[PDB]
Amino acid sequence: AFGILSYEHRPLKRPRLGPPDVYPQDPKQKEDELTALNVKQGFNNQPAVSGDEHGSAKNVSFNPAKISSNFSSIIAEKLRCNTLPDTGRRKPQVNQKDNFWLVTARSQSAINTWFTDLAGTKPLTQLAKKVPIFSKKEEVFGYLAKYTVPVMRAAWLIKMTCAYYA
Amino acid sequence: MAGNFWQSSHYLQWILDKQDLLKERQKDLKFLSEEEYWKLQIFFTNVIQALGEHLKLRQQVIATATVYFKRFYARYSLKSIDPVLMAPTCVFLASKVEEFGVVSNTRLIAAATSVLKTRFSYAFPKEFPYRMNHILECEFYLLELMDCCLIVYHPYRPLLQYVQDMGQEDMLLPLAWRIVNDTYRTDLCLLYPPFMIALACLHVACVVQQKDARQWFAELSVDMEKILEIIRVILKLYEQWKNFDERKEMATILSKMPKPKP
Amino acid sequence: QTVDPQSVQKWVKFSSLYVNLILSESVMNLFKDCNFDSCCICVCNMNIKGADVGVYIPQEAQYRCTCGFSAVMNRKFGNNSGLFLEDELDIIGRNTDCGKEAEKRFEALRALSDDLILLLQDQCTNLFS
Amino acid sequence: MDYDFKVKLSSERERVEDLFEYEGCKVGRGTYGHVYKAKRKDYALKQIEGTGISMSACREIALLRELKHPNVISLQKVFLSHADRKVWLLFDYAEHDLWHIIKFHRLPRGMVKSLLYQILDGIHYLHANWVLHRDLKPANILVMGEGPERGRVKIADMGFARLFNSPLKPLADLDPVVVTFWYRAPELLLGARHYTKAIDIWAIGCIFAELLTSEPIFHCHDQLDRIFNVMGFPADMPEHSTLMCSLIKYMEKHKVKPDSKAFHLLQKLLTMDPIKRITSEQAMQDPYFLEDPLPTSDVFAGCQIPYPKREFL
Amino acid sequence: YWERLMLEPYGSQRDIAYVVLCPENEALLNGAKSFFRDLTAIYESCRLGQHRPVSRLLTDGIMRVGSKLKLYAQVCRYDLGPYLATMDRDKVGIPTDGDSHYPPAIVVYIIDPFTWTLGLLRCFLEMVQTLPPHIKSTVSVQIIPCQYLLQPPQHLKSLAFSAFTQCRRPLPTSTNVKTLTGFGPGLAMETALRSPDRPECIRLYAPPFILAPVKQKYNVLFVGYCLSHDQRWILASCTDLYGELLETCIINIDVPSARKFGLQKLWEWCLGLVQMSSLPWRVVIGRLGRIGHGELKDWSCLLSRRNLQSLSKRLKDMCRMCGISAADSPSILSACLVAMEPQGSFVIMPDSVSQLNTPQDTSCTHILVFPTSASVQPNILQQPLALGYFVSTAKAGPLPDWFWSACPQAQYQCPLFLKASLHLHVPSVQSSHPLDSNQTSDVLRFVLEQYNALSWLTCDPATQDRRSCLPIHFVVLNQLYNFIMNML
Amino acid sequence: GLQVSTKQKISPWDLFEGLKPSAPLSWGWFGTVRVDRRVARGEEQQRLLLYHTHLRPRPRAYYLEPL
Ligand SMILES: [Zn+2]
Ligand SMILES: [Zn+2]
Repeated sequence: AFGILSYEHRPLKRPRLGPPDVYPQDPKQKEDELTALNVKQGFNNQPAVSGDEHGSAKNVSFNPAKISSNFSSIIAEKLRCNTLPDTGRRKPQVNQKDNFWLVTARSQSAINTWFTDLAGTKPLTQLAKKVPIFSKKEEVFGYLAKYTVPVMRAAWLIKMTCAYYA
Repeated sequence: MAGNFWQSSHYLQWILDKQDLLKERQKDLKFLSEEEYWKLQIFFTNVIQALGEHLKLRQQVIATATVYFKRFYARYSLKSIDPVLMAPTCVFLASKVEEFGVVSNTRLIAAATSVLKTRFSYAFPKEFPYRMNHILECEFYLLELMDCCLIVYHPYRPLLQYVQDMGQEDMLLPLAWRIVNDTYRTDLCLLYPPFMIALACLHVACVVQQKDARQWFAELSVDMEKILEIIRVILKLYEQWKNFDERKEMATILSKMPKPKP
Repeated sequence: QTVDPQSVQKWVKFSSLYVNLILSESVMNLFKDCNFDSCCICVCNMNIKGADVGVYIPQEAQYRCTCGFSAVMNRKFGNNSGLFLEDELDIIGRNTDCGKEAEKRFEALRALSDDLILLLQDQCTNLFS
Repeated sequence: MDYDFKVKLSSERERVEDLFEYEGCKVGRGTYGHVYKAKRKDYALKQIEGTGISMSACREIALLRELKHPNVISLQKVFLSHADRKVWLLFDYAEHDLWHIIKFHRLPRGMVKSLLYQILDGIHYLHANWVLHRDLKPANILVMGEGPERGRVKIADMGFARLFNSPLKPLADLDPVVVTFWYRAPELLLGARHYTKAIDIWAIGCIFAELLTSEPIFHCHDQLDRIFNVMGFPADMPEHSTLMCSLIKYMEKHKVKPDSKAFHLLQKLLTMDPIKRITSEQAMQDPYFLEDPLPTSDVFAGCQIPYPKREFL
Repeated sequence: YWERLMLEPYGSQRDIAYVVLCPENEALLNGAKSFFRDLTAIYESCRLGQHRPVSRLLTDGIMRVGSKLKLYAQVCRYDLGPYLATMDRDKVGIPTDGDSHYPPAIVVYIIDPFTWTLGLLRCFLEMVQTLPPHIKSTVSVQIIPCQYLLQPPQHLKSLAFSAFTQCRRPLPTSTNVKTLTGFGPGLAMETALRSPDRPECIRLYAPPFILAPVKQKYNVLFVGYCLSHDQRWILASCTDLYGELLETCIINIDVPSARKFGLQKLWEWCLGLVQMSSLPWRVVIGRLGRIGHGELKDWSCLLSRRNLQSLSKRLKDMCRMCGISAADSPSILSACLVAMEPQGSFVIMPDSVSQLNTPQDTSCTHILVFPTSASVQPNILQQPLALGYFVSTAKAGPLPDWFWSACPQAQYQCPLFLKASLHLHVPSVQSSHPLDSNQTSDVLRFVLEQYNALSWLTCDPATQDRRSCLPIHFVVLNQLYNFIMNML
Repeated sequence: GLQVSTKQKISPWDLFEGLKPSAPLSWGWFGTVRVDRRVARGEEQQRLLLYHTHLRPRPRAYYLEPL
């Protein structure tokens, strides 16, 4: 079944909706509430459309040209929306109140875990949420040499520390 | 099983490519053209709908019966089993599986005979010559050879979810519901997932009634090319249904019907 | 461009008017369109000889070569360029002189398992060598 | 309906008696059907009661076709005979039934801890797929033994299981009785016609208490009197008037400490109302499983099984 | 800026487990650990997957060894041969998701102390035979010289992308339908998947990037070939319209007729690729050097109107599915033969003019095609049907020596002039694309435009611009030619 | 069509992967467009081949044989 594409893990209309046809367990649905009448008279199910739900109308006129024009307008507009508009040059900025801790000297044990994680393999995005900043700029090199952090990842911490000081 | 379509059996095996449908329908096409076969499929879908409506059934059960009907013929010859007997047994199995209750024997036989004699007399001049044992053996065979896939998903739940999300529920819901009812005549149920069909039906309904839905469709992230194909299929359905008469032709087509041997 | 090889070496170690009148009709008489350098067998007669080249290159009676083939310039671009040995020898000529030199050179250029070769062609398939 | 199609189908089909030695050596008899031990010419081969397909058989086939889980039983193949028009299912063999463990002991604490954890996660998975078991009995819980997977309790015999995604008819209009009176929830015992998914929570709580005391907590208006006796009368839905402290003493009589972690979970599992009953997911979050030794994938955890193999009838 | 923008490639980040063979020298061993530790970081920093070693922990997944090539082979085969042949504290809180519904590729990194190599590749020949088929189906070999570790990064990015591109994830052999019933549509797919005529080791190809689409359904196959330094072998390469597929072939022509059989085998290879699809194709054939005078005769017979039409009918007889729908039969709608060679007559100096300076920091390409009629006012017409110049500022790779034999002076000039000619142009075999136009000038400008577009797939991610000029298929064919030349 | 216009200079201290978006780089410089995912063209053709059953290709060793 490799040829068919599955939207199971791709949410559709993410701000207001989750996965396209996957239905999670809502905690406030109509199949869990128990009113006084629901217990006595049972589940009250009413037709989704008032009148004849079975009936299908085909006598109403359709204009394929208008529908095609509207769909072309939608897709053209949609293409425009997904274009990632250009932005001017600006210095990177980070919120200091959450992205790190101001004083490194709170606990020595936490530093050992973090630098052992720097020498590890997890992506830099996870480490971007909490970085250590020392009192002086010299001791970071000594700690980096102890854990043998690869030079590609060691230079990333230098950039982040310079971003904090700026 | 419900709430996870992408791991269900209806999607893992019973979603078929159009190439397979064209390849497997050659044997039925050796006696009739594509137009005649399509008209016959539409007529028998209408017969199933009428039979379900007579027995005071809901819409989900009739949709499930129609899906069962289509699945059996998609991969097997039309002359293998008489469709006039395919319809009642599929309806009975759909009612049995959808937790609506088992119909009575005489009730089902009388309903089928009455329907065939009141609204399909021209197609079938004679009576309905079958008994309940034939229905039971046929449904047993159908359950045997259909890989025991009895749960069928429908676009109704995604359609209601989308219309509730949009906000309008009185001006759009009847049109979307009737478009979803009409789209079962085609083979789209076997070709595309239910939510794509629901989206296409919603788009048709909103375009027909002149509602600005461009901003709604802009934000959603889904393949925007298959929806165009579904719209094209629906438009072809509606255009070809314009100049098609049951009474004038179905007698001639069923005169050319390949009947099974004793 | 030599500094890199040299420092790499280091790293490795420590760690008469009648005569000139006839010539003008053979050497400089050839002045042909350069667009027709990419040319092949003469379409008129299905041969590698045609036009007026029958007087410049050493019978058969070709008739009215209307196309632009010129075997004088065909021998220029079809002597060492990548060509089948069967096609090249037709242009030069086996019986005539210089046919043996091509055959002798080809043999002198020459002087294992099948699955080794299949492995070799798999390593060069990628976008980057 | 012609001869050639039938003969082609018969050629494509394979006979169950021509592949398995299902004859004799019957291993289980019940209202659901007959279960035999079978092997190719070990699996549990189940023959369903009644000629043709019934509601139970249709629900069974339409439910276990699409459900897959390490803690949920899964049929490998189905056979359909036309000579007698009955249905045959083939599950993987489960040597040990929880009823057998209960009867034999009439008991490590980690064993019951892990067993409860596994049944809770299985029932949570079942509730995730929007389906109701409507039947939880100690005879419906099976345990693998001395195979590729040890322990790994499996829920099975869900003939009464029904989808509750959207009810076209009330759930009590087509099934007045859903489970045996030993584990019937008070809500449905009071004549409720629309019941939520919390009944299975009551059932698992009852059976968990049964394993805690190694004796049926509820034993036999026939069960309403026992229900009122075990945990008192609610002094804080239909036929409210037509009907016309105890729990702590009852648990004490079975040498169970009133002040512990299991007792709080058991007390909160059984309530007279559906709203205040805890759901499946919160059960795992209870620190009862976290206290002391934690739950194990292998219930026996290297211990030898003293329970004998299931005997023939 | 692949890592800064955190982009992801095609193929879903194939995971790699690696084994390294290093000598027991402390200087060379210590460098190996740091180099591959850096390689893991750059491989994972790009969204290329996981580059962790084989899950068994034996000193950072490095296998040691111990004239000396014999010692390099005994431990190579005796060790790696057989080698490749209840408390859960945190898990209590979360319930198991369920059973729900691609093994990692194995790469053997070989360090080469020698400053022959086949001596090192002989391990791979010996290991594959002594391996179970399922493990052998995904096993690759990479050789890195020892001088990289010791002496002097753009090498790591090139090595990471090269390892990912060479993975070639195999097609699954099972569908996991779980029919649990006698027969159905799921069984029909399964029994069709295990038919004897289906080939093995499909080995789908997924590159880091492909050309973006530009607005029936069809495809175009670009094939180019040239002979090796000896005429014993024909080297060929192919690519799709958008660079989706890339395959190469070697054909042995060694007779002590000799070329017509060789060209027949090449045409069979090209036919083998188109017939594995399910859509009509278009074939454009290229020649790296100058076309011969017999090759034109032979190609005109193979690429004739009568022939290309005949195989359309022969395909219909074998396959029922092709019979109903013609839009699914992998027939051939057009054919074309184009030869590329230098001109050596014109020169352009970028220094002379009349914001950016093109040759220094950018690559440019201009084209110009004309019908090149022989005079003004059966199977084969005039020799050049249409001609076109190919002016490119970007440098061309190392071409074979015979390519520049005619005009060696043009080899060194920075803006290269190349000449493209038309020879066959068989349009509309089955009976509007440019390849079906009877104007031979339109065909060249389509082929040359796609030749430029395919040349952009050579842009090294470690380099600013495209490493080499011309189409990607021409570039690989040239790389293969030198590899055969050097080692043989 | 798609030509080249200008060149921008950025200090190498502003290029780090900690920030989720691109602060010094702008997506509009490269003319970026976001397009929805689709199944690979090569993968789909393998699936549609199952209904065809064409001739079996050569074993890839048929080419490296004496003529
Ligand atoms: Zn001529
Ligand atoms: Zn075919």
